[PDB]
Amino acid sequence: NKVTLYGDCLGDIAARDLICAQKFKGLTVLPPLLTDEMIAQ
Amino acid sequence: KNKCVNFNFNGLKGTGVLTESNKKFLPFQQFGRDIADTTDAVRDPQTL
Ligand SMILES: *[C@@H]1O[C@H](CO)[C@@H](O)[C@H](O)[C@H]1NC(C)=O
Repeated sequence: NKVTLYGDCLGDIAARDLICAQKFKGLTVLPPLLTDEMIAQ
Repeated sequence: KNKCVNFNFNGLKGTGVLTESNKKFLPFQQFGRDIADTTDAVRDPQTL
């Protein structure tokens, strides 16, 4: 909690997000192989 | 609207989906530019 990290970004023209603009300029973020449930296990 | 089109609005060529925009343009403003300076909104010439 202390550390803060197409159809969604198509409807996100009313708001402004830096993730949608980075996706539209071709810069995507791959997910990690291990989820937080697995690093916690 | 809601389809990919090779658009030529007032001589601005582009390839993108076009949708209705909540953004309001002042009369002098005809185009909207994002952080990368790429047009993100265009006021249609035939229909404002
Ligand atoms: C342009 O023509 C269309 C079709 O008649 C009309 O709907 C529109 O209001 C016109 N726009 C201007 C700025 O005259």
